Amino acid sequence: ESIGQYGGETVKIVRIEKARDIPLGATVRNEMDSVIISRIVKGGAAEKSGLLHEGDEVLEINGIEIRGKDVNEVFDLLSDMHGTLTFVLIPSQQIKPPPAKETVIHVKAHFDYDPSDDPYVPCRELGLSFQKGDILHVISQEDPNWWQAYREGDEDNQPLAGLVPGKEEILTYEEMSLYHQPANRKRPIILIGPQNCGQNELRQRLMNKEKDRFASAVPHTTRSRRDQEVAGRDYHFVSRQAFEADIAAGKFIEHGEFEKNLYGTSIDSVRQVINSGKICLLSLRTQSLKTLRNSDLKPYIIFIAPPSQERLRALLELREIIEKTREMEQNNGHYFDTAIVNSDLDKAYQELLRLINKLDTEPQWVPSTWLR
Amino acid sequence: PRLEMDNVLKPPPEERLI
Repeated sequence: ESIGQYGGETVKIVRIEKARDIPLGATVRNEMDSVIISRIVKGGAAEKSGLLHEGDEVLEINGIEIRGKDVNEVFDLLSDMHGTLTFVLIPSQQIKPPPAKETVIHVKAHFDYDPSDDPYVPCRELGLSFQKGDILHVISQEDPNWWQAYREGDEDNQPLAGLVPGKEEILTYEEMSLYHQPANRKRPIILIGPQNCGQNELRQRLMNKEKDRFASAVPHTTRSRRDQEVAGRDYHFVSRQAFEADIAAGKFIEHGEFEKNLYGTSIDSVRQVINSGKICLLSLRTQSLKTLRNSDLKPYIIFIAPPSQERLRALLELREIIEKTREMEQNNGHYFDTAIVNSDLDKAYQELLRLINKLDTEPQWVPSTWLR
Repeated sequence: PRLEMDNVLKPPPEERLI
């Protein structure tokens, strides 16, 4: 059922049955004041009905104003609800492919995972623990970084799937080959690591102190272009549908949402900068390294890290140090080429520059697959 | 610098099960 609105858009009314103390199997995140259906979990009523979609904004549920609520309030609320739930939604503008037959993939884990030790887990309640040798039934890989799975030997009636890390096949030894950086085709320098470790600062210090060499990939946005902005260099200003289409078409390295608009750095954006003879400078979330490495961009990833816990206390609010060091225990993937321990910006910058400069004269080891 | 692009670098909103 759909209802047109005077000022806003057309809303969507769906009805899903809810059992007392039994979750629907859908997760919600806050984007500004809005409540957004962010994920549909397999095995719940929400999934079976096929009435809720990722990206659907929840305006009302059974006469209750949902918009404006913290997701913690929405969580407490629906936990105390049952019976027929009438949803009033602003239907998702995302583009999911036509329904494929549920394809299960059975894997064996060669690593231990405890979601309570994971800072990155999107919905902690859904975290699924497993040990080396456990067999996982991966029901959904729609989210490359978070697979929905059941663990074989899970004695409790689940009934919902769990979330597990979507790691690529990391071998014990990965075959490597030397790659010389061409004179006119610089490798994109890409920075990763915790937030407040001066990463954004080191970028701008490079972009400014050596303006002639470095450049930035022109990102895309759904935000309407402003007065003193140019449609070429500031952003590629596109409609939301175009952005959503590009997302589905795997055209984005990384994309996020800011103030009810989408922003993202396209693969072509970087490939264009490479072709200019300039060094593309780009900060990414560790999560987005998967999409990045799978393209022929030949990136050089530098990990930017804070010092030890004790040395962090010397330089120093309290909730920040806990967050950094927690992210540092998870750096074991080691997709990066080199790490920089930022204690002093000036000391970190010179080391950063020295690393970037060295690419001109000295060849580097890349996965052999990049050259073949 | 682009103010918006520095924001999207921050960790995504936490989810919660309904």
